[PDB]
Amino acid sequence: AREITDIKQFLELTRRADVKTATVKINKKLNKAGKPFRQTKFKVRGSSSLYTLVINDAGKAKKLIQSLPPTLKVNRL
Amino acid sequence: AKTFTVDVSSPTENGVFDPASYAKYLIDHIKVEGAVGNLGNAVTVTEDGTVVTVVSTAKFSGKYLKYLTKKYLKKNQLRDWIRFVSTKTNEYRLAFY
Amino acid sequence: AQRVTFRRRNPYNTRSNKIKVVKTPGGILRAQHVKKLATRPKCGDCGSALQGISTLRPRQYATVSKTHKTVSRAYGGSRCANCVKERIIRAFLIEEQKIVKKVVKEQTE
Amino acid sequence: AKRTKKVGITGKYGVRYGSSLRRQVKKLEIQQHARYDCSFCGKKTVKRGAAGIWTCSCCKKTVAGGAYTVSTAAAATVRSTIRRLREMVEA
Amino acid sequence: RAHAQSKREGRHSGYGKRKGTREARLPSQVVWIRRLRVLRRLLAKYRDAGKIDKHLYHVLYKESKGNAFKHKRALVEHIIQAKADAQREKALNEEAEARRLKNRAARDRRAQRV
RNA sequence: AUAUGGAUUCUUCACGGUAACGUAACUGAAUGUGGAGACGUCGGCGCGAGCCCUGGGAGGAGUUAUCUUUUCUUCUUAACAGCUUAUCACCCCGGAAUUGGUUUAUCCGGAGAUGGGGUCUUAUGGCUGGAAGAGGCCAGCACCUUUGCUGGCUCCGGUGCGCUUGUGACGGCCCGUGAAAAUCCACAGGAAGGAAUAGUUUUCAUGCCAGGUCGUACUGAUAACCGCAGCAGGUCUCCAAGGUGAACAGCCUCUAGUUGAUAGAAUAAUGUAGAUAAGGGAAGUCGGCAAAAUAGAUCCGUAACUUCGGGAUAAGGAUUGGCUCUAAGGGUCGCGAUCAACUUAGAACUGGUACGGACAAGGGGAAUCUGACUGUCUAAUUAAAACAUAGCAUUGCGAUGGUCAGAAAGUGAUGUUGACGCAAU
RNA sequence: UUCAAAUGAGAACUUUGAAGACUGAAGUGGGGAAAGGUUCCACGUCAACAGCAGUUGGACGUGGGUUAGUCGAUCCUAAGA
Ligand SMILES: [K+]
Ligand SMILES: [Mg+2]
Ligand SMILES: [Mg+2]
Ligand SMILES: [Mg+2]
Ligand SMILES: [Mg+2]
Ligand SMILES: [Mg+2]
Ligand SMILES: [Mg+2]
Ligand SMILES: [Mg+2]
Ligand SMILES: [Mg+2]
Ligand SMILES: [Mg+2]
Ligand SMILES: [Mg+2]
Ligand SMILES: [Mg+2]
Ligand SMILES: [Mg+2]
Ligand SMILES: [Mg+2]
Ligand SMILES: [Mg+2]
Ligand SMILES: [Mg+2]
Ligand SMILES: [Mg+2]
Ligand SMILES: [Mg+2]
Ligand SMILES: [Mg+2]
Ligand SMILES: [Mg+2]
Ligand SMILES: [Mg+2]
Ligand SMILES: [Mg+2]
Ligand SMILES: [Mg+2]
Ligand SMILES: [Mg+2]
Ligand SMILES: [Mg+2]
Ligand SMILES: [Mg+2]
Ligand SMILES: [Mg+2]
Ligand SMILES: [Mg+2]
Ligand SMILES: [Mg+2]
Ligand SMILES: [Mg+2]
Ligand SMILES: [Mg+2]
Ligand SMILES: [Mg+2]
Ligand SMILES: [Mg+2]
Ligand SMILES: [Mg+2]
Ligand SMILES: [Zn+2]
Ligand SMILES: [Zn+2]
Repeated sequence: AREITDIKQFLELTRRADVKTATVKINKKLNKAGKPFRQTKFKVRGSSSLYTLVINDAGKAKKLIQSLPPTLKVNRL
Repeated sequence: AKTFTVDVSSPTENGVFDPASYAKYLIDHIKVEGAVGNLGNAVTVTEDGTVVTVVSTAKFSGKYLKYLTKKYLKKNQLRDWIRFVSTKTNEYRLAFY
Repeated sequence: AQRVTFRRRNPYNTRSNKIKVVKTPGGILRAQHVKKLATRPKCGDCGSALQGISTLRPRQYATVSKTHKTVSRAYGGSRCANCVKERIIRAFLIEEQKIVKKVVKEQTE
Repeated sequence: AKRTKKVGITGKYGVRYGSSLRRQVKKLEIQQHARYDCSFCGKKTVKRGAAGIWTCSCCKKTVAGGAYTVSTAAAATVRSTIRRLREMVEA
Repeated sequence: RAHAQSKREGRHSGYGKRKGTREARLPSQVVWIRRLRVLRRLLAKYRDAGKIDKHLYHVLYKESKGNAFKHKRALVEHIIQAKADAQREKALNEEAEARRLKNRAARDRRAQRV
């Protein structure tokens, strides 16, 4: 398992053409102030590694959810 | 300040319970800095007939509240019919059965 | 307290049967067998541990890139920097003295 | 404070083995555990490994020596004899 | 827990409650390590803050390796006493210098004005 | 097996850093060299992990005549991956006596200390991914079935001569210096192969395929093994909670396990095992056999003799509970603030003068014979003064040899040896 | 060791519940090595065996069960053969 922070590189990973499945996981975290912000993990299943991109902003998370290719088996939750 | 609520509606409407005496017992027996009775401007126990509220600035916990409630129920022979049950964090109720 | 068992059939506390007690995501204590620790590669001239060289078991060095096993200098992951410098100085000075000895021999005859 | 009058390092042996044997052992243990002057780097850092091996903790040079002392009197005499014979051979 | 609290208060520790030797209960080496470490760290703190110079630090380091100091308080009072002694001796030096120079000035003035 | 991407090349086989060295890569045959594999034991010290102890909070349970913000319990995070993280070691600057630095342990420095700034190994720890979706703990539900849900919380700290264990830097010891090989890597070298409508690189990333065979249950012992047996015997090893206490002792308890030994009824003699005893105190007996007495810790005090190391816990005295106090012994931050754990000493008070209250736990002394000591043996009647031992001495032998094997050998042990040795006493 | 229930023709000995105890982490706990070889587990089941008993069993009868590129062997060498 590997973590990725570059959004463009994560998109290339979703387009790598050996990646057939992904999963979008939603967390209910607190960023050290007590209010329950919503974290999103995008995990694309590569052949040898599972790549996880963590976005703490639900807006960018929704943008990436839209930006995922429509051949990916997105697997919400 | 922390708030702890206790829903006593079920035993109250089943008849064998008294929220006023439960609140009075809480006021009488809540300890502050080791000493009982001195809830001076730090612990308030209020009654609404269906919800007892405890608001605390001093050291107080849901565990301590449950301890006191179980003590009250035992003194009044109310256990085996009334359980102190946490429904949400710091929101409890008296399940009656 | 929770007590653990060996996970292999080796029941003896040998050098290859060392274990560490780890806590799992199941909340329970379990032995995990630990490999023997790696020894640092050492200088072939002075025997000191080579700086900048990864320390792995022997066959693990086949699974890592050249950068982990070498140093960018005349003897890399074989000789330490000070030993290499001594080799440079000795080579240069002895070669110069060889020239001096040759000319002294030629001019003493 | 001085802890023992005469046994020194052989106080580890207690009352055993005889005073004469303990004394004989004491002389050679003091010799073999002493630090000696390194003839290469000039420091008092030469200590024994196994018998006859004397290594400097500084400069890492090791020399073959006596069992319990860096240089035996016999070896020094042999060194002088060889020096004399060599000087006669070369001059 | 109650017995532990009582022992913290100091009960159940008399001679009739001890069955191991004093060393077995708490090693003198452990006590010495604690004391010498607090002394060395205080000496380092004083030297780094400039309360003592490195030469007095070295003297006190050798003395602390020797027994020579029962505790941190003993070391601190020793340092304070040394500094106060230096202050008094320097004050006497300055006072004597001033008196000598003033008397010599009076003498020189008298001579050169006679 | 492989094709992209990356990297590299017009200065063909990379750049950066004074350096220690850094990196995503960054040609390298023969041959050579080096490293890893790869190594004792003990002692203290440092660090880590797990455990133990403990605070707050969020749950569940127990006790509640009285008391108890209480007693118990859940609150966890794998291999693997990225970033980061050490002691040691090293580099640059600089040039040190008023010698300084410094460990619990006294080592280090003009062969360059201290100091300032850096580099490195990644044991190890932190954060993140794995991963909360898992596991744990709860609550509200439905329930002729498969049983299904629905939610909530799974958080934040502290402490240490603690236990177990890993590890580091050291130190002690030896007439003892404490495997080997497979295997893997690196370096030296420079054979060879190499670029411009292009060459080079599967030690960089990603991608594709395959990984056979045999074992794998269970016991591992007061019933799975051996002992004729379901035998009180024997049989190698890992983990290891709380209290008391020096303690892996004894005693009690938690987790787990067991409650299995043919039973019932009586309580004669004689037994076996366990105890007690007035007065006397070894008069018993071959003989104090057996038993008793002593016993922990603190303080005091300690003879002859001696190989000066011991004898020694010699001998011989005193004290010890509980409670309420007093004093001293630390960390961190900027004298003050804050945090923290035990050990020691003393005092008053107190009691049927008890108090190492059970448990646990030396009897001592004056001498003679004997063997120096530690050690070893008659498994199953002898543990000794016997044997061994270090020490001492004698003997043979210089290898075409001494001593000793073999039926013989173009055969062996000593001998991977060499008189400071081997062999025989 | 005890009480009760269940099962059974039959219960001191089986099962469940209750209680009282013990091992007391150098275990009467949890795993293994050698050895054993199916004793493991289920169902049925008591003539023999478990030096009383037996409805129970390591017994009897019938079946089920041991899944590996990563744990071992396999490979290396050791004394040696
Ligand atoms: K490197
Ligand atoms: Mg590296
Ligand atoms: Mg101790
Ligand atoms: Mg000491
Ligand atoms: Mg580059
Ligand atoms: Mg320096
Ligand atoms: Mg151990
Ligand atoms: Mg198994
Ligand atoms: Mg098993
Ligand atoms: Mg067992
Ligand atoms: Mg048998
Ligand atoms: Mg204790
Ligand atoms: Mg009597
Ligand atoms: Mg009497
Ligand atoms: Mg008498
Ligand atoms: Mg008589
Ligand atoms: Mg008689
Ligand atoms: Mg007689
Ligand atoms: Mg006797
Ligand atoms: Mg005495
Ligand atoms: Mg005596
Ligand atoms: Mg003897
Ligand atoms: Mg016998
Ligand atoms: Mg005998
Ligand atoms: Mg003899
Ligand atoms: Mg039962
Ligand atoms: Mg017992
Ligand atoms: Mg017990
Ligand atoms: Mg069975
Ligand atoms: Mg029978
Ligand atoms: Mg029968
Ligand atoms: Mg039947
Ligand atoms: Mg069968
Ligand atoms: Mg393997
Ligand atoms: Zn070197
Ligand atoms: Zn030297």
